[PDB]
Amino acid sequence: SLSTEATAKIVSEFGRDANDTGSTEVQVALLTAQINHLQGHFAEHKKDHHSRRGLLRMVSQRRKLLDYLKRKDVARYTQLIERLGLRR
Amino acid sequence: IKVRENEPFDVALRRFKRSCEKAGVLAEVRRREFYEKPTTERKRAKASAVKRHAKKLARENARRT
Amino acid sequence: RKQVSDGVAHIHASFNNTIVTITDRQGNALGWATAGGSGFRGSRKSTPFAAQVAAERCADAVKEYGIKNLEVMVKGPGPGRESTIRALNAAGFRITNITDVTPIPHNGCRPPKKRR
Amino acid sequence: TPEEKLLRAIFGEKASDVKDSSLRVPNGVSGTVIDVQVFTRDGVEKDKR
Amino acid sequence: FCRFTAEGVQEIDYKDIATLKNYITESGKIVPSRITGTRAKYQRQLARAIKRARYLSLLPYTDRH
Amino acid sequence: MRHYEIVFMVHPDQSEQVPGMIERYTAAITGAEGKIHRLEDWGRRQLAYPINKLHKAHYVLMNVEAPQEVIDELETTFRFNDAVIRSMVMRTKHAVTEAS
RNA sequence: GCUUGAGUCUCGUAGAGGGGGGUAGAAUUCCAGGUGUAGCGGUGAAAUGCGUAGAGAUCUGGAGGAAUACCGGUGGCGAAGGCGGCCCCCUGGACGAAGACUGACGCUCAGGUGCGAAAGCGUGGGGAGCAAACAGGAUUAGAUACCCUGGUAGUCCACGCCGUAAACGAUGUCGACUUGGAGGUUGUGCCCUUGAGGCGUGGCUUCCGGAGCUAACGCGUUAAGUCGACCGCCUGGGGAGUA
Repeated sequence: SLSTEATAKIVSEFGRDANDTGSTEVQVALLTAQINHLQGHFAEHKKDHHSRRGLLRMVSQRRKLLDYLKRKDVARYTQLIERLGLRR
Repeated sequence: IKVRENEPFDVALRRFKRSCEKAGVLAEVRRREFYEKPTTERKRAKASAVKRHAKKLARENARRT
Repeated sequence: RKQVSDGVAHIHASFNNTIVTITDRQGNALGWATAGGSGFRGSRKSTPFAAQVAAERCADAVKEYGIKNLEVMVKGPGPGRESTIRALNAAGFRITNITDVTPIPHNGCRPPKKRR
Repeated sequence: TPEEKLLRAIFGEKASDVKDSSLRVPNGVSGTVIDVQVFTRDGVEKDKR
Repeated sequence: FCRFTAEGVQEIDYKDIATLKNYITESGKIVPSRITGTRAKYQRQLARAIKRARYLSLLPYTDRH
Repeated sequence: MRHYEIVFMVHPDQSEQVPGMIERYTAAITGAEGKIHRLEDWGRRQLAYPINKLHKAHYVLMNVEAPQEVIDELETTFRFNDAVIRSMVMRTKHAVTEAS
């Protein structure tokens, strides 16, 4: 669900400001943190087929801004996945 | 459900019965459910109910005879 | 008998059957009569006139017990309920309270399919 | 009034039917209220007063 | 036209039944939204009040058994 | 932390040995970090419909701000108490103090 | 490199959206106990059957399996299909006031993957109501059809397979543009929200119509209208959407 208490901290760490959240290393880690906490949802009960398209949504979009950071700064791309760890 | 009225009646008088619900339970419990009717009749029914009001506004314009 | 003045006339009128039933204040059927037991086998089983004769066939030998002020709890909304309730009120009684105790659940199981 | 009815027909009882038509100091007086003696509803008592 | 769910701000709880005995019929039924004129949303919100009143025995399911 | 409007009814039998439990339950909220908004004991108000055995139960209201993991243990205790026959809670964010 | 495209974050909103489990009220069948009748069901009419080995009905109690009333709203969610009591755990999609940014990061798509009501089958539970196969009385020139009395697969839940439909406002998806109103449903900004109002801004959906199109009926801001992008399909019917 990506708690607000954690979102403002990720933007606090990765982002260089409290509110400069429209940048690459923010929207990716944010959506990655959604998955990282979403474990508890797609682990137990399992049969959430409608919630599957919700996953579809956020995971693919994440791979879209990474899809752009790759064409721009490969130094920060390998650095982003290196700090948090969102490739694997 | 239950009507009393001590003694100024001299009649069965099912007034409050029919004022509460009475038949509203029988109409749904006598025959089979039929998973389809709700959809059907909730829609068809109220659509026609709206038409009466629509009739109210469209019948007063001309009619000059 | 039984030393009772308050009786309970349970009336179950579904389709082709109308049963008047004065019971004890509990529900001890002290006597009843069907419109189909009073003759009229067939389409007449679904006729309020047979129903009023039923009201009478069930209004006799009840003041032998001693009922005057009685309850008329109907659990059968049929074609009578005038032809018969007003019949007990015509037999000489004073129905303290006319009741309609329809059991009301939030729609549960399924009843038979019919008339089609 | 038309737009106010039904409230005092369902909601409660004395939540609207009553209004305020108090009494005030006659023009020409500038002093201090001193003594006050009041009396209540015989048989069927008033409020807290 | 009522100062219940329009001017009466913030969800009407079922605790004060000195007003809910006006919404149910003296038996246990609910009064339609076309009778006591209230916006369908809050008639469902009052449906939440009456529902929990039926879960905490303040407003039964029906009068008697 | 979380708002739960705990309304419960016990037996008119426990109508006298429950105020002592009033001390129990809210003292446990004190021992679980939580503030109570409205501690009320109205009396043994007449119920709507008879609950299996007797009519007229003893209502007592709390409306307390406590963790959900605590009211979870709490409703368990209510449900596993010979006094309480019914006890339900509401959802967070909103709170009352009138209840009348 | 810059933004009117897409999208994210901050703060919020309503619900038959879904999955796993539990709970509440009451009821049909059946069982037992108190009472009692000679009839009950049903049909245009009749009848097999049941019953005096006391049925149907009435009162109280109980074990199973399954289904959610009034509120209900061509209303709501969704790709589609489909889906109504409530609560608990978790989560998504749709949308909006006022701003900060990456700066076209966007759309669609054969082979392919995934979803796929209902039903049939393999397996472990299962049986109240109903019901393929079948038996019986008849309307009839006959009944393996309409009715009725029983009853097995099934209906329900979980794991897989066939990967099928009127899976149809029959109208593919995305963006832009083109006079409105009565409505329904869900938010918000501004003004004396003093009150259930007024003026704008989005999604979904119905009806009456203009420009336009069409064989015509009619669709009509959710278009069968005007363009661009992407995909499947047709060349008379039958044969056959079959081997």
